[PDB]
Amino acid sequence: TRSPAWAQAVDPSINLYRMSPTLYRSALPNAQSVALLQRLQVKTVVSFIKDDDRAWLGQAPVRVLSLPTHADRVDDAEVLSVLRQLQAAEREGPVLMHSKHGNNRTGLFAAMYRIVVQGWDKQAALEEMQHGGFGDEDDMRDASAYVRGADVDGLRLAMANG
Repeated sequence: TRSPAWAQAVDPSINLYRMSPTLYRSALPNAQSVALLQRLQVKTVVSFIKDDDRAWLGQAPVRVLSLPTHADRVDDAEVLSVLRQLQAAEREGPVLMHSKHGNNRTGLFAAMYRIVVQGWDKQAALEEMQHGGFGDEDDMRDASAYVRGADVDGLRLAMANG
């Protein structure tokens, strides 16, 4: 992230980056991350894996939105459902979305947010996904594969409908 438009680093230990005052991406957080998440005033923690975040969250007054998935199985239908739930969660306050390593599944949905919601073109979002410090491209084969060949116009159109 040297382009100021890319996600800014907050906590590289858990791969935590800021996309906006109301949206954060990261890897799997722990008990030590709770304090920081409350500074950022996170109200919703979206997870793309099965690990019950309520375990490390403790009695933190945040909503848990579990959306467990597999990057090699995601399609346009799942993406739209996630983007809608992310947007709705943003209206309630700042949101953290995460996975195991926060560069494949997270990198996929992050890039799609850039394209569908913020109106970035496909390659711009890709350049932030593969380069930006989230990981190396070997970790993102599934994510990279989907972003390419994804009908961005059909996604934006279907998004504008609902």
